[PDB]
Amino acid sequence: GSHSMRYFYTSVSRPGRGEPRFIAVGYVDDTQFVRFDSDAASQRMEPRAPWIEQEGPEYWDGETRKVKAHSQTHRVDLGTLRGYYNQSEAGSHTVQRMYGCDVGSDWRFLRGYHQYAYDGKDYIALKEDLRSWTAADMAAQTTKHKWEAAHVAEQLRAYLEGTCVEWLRRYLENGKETLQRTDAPKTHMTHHAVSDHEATLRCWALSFYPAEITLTWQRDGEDQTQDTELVETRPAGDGTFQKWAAVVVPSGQEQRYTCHVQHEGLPKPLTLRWE
Amino acid sequence: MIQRTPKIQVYSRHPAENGKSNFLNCYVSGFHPSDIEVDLLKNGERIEKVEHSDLSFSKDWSFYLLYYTEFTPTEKDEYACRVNHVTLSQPKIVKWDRDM
Amino acid sequence: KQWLVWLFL
Repeated sequence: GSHSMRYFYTSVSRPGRGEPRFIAVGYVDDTQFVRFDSDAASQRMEPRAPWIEQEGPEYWDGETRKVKAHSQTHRVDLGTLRGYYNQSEAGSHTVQRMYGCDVGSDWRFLRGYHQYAYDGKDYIALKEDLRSWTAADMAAQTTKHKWEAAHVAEQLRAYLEGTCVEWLRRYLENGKETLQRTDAPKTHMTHHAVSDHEATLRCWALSFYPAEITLTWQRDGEDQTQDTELVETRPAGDGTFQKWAAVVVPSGQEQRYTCHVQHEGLPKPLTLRWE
Repeated sequence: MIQRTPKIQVYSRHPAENGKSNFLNCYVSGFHPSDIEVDLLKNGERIEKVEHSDLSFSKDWSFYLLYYTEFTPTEKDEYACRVNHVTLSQPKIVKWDRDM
Repeated sequence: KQWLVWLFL
């Protein structure tokens, strides 16, 4: 029932190569719906999901202007931070920004986020109360003082509790066939002789949405942690996700093992057995 | 300077069927910084016209990307993903296994 | 949609 909207921005400086590379993406839950790339020729925010293409020219002009502003402030920030930490001009550095909002099963506001990292390390972040900042070091403390003097957190809170959640609800309505759907996984088993006395059972979950899922093995009903192997959930490339879990078993004992599959799109968990 | 090694998975978008059109994927995740070299290899040869998703990152700020290409698997054609990164002194080659 | 901000670190 819960839902999320997130914007991710990354700026990487390119010393001796001109302007920093800037890439912005927007997600609703696990579905990307917008993208911007300073290297692309269009210089505009672009649709990545079908339900967002409905928006008219005012939407796209506004989002392009906003993402360009973010690009510009990030490019200023790269130099600002080089100064803060007294770093040379010859190396590459990375600024990342993320913000967004979470709503509950009733689509009411639940959480807000606004975070900055420098060189893969936390720099500054809006605290959970949406009223104050946490700073990772002294440079971030200068940023925090500047933002407190400008009352940034109040404007940010008004954005997160209004525009962010309101347009998330709009997207969830318009993209209902995509965002509000739960594709239960398509599961199957493969079997492979590893040696003349051992076998591998692999349990596949495919084409599920959203990405959260649980695969567990058990032997005669007892959870089987050891002799197993699971891969991280991975995108299929078409908006769905994949995962598998495998266990090595004595040949002739495959019937004792069961693969259990938990997913939101399943009314009850699935149980798969080889024989 | 935080540096994180990429995790790599090579896999097909659909379960492999010889003679059928499909998509070969190399998913790289958990790396920092964002600079990364990812190539898909057919029989050890670099494939051209390889596309990639838009750079994004996780809660711990580490990046992830999906590289993909249209292909048609056969019985005896070998596919792989080659990843180079500032954390990988030796480039990593991960071979494609249709059941993985 | 995004936040219309010119926020500098």
